[PDB]
Amino acid sequence: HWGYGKHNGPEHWHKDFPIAKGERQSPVDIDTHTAKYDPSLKPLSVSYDQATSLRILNNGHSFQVTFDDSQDKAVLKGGPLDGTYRLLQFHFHWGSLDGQGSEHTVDKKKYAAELHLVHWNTKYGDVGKAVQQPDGLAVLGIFLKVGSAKPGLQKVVDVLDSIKTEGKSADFTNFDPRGLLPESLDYWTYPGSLTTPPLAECVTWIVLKEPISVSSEQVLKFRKLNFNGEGEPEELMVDNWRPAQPLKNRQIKASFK
Ligand SMILES: CC(=O)OC[C@H]1O[C@@H](S(=O)(=O)NCCCCCOS(N)(=O)=O)[C@H](OC(C)=O)[C@H](OC(C)=O)[C@@H]1OC(C)=O
Ligand SMILES: [Zn+2]
Repeated sequence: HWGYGKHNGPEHWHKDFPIAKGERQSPVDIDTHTAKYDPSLKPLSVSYDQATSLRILNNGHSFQVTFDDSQDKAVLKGGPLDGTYRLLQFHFHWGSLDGQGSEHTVDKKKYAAELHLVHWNTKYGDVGKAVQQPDGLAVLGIFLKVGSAKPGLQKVVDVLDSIKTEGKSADFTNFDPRGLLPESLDYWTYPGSLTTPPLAECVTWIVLKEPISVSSEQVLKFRKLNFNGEGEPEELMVDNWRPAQPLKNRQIKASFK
């Protein structure tokens, strides 16, 4: 089915997922001069001290680290959110070249990659129910630029050789997602959607202003993954990003001045 190639990529998705042309699709371009400071936004509360990572997995469209979300162990609160959102997984989107790869853009600037920390609203009980709700998910988005290495990313990078192809996974315990966060929690926020099918319009996006820097050797290691399963022709998992979607009847709010 859907993918990121010429014949099954983002321009094709609306045929199977008509919400792709909906009113609150993600990602978007963040026009920094049009985003309005909202002094009523609360500071984000990122509570990751008890996070329990489980597995790392190549799912054919990205690579993800999954966590135990059967208790309130790693939760996102505050900011624009009401209630408690549990961390389910994080994954990345990246490019074939350093000048592209992010899904959100900032004043039309593309970053080399973008990290998504995916959380779901505990009042809906499970993630399958949350994805059917307008406020079911909160995704924390962090941009990646190429420069110095990010030490907290290295333990991820070092196991990617063991999940090269679609359907491979590995034990990934005791990983601390706090090592992937930039210093500042200043953020932009809007109502949006999943950026992969089914593109459900269930996401409060929280996109951090400050990117993290990763090294060229770290991102090169992303680009060695494969979309295909083993035994199928090899096609490099690169450019697994959806481009910016029309903003339509939405305002992006900034938590900073
Ligand atoms: C390919 C497709 O159409 O859906 C792919 C999977 O989607 C995930 S999802 O709707 O929960 N998406 C996974 C989490 C999205 C995180 C947000 O991503 S981003 N890039 O916007 O941070 C769904 O899982 C849930 C809980 O709804 C699907 O449903 C099931 C029953 O597993 C679906 O799996 C299948 C076989 O359809
Ligand atoms: Zn994503």
